[PDB]
Amino acid sequence: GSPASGTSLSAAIHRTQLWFHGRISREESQRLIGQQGLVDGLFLVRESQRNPQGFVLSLCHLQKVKHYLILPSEEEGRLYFSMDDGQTRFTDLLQLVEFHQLNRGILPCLLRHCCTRVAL
Amino acid sequence: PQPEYVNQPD
Repeated sequence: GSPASGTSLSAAIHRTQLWFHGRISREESQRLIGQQGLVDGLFLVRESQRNPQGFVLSLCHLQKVKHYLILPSEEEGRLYFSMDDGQTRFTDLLQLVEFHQLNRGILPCLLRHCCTRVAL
Repeated sequence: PQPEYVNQPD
C-alpha cells in the first residue's frame, strides 16, 4: 500500500513565478480552478504532500478540470503518468514545452494547452 | 475503487 501517514503540513518552495504546488484538495481544486471558461488547455502542475512520490498535471477542460498524479521521476523512467485511460508514463517537461502545441492534454478533448489563470 | 486521481485512482 501507500496511503497511511500524513496529517497536517505545508510546503511551497518558490523563487520565481512557478506554478507548482503540493497538497491541494484536487476534489475542491476543480471547484476553484474549474471556474475558468477557457478550453482544455489551462493546465497546472501540483500534486500532494501525502503521496511521497506523487506528481499531478492538472487540466482545465471546457466542462471541468482534472488531476493526473500517480508516478513521478523514477529510476525506471521519468514522468510516469497518463490519463484516465492512457499510458504515457514517460518524459513530460521537455515534451510539454514543444508538444505544448499538440500534446496529450486532456483525455478526449482539446489536447492543446498553455497555462492556468489563478495566481499570476 | 476508493480514491480518485488519474492514471488510476492513484
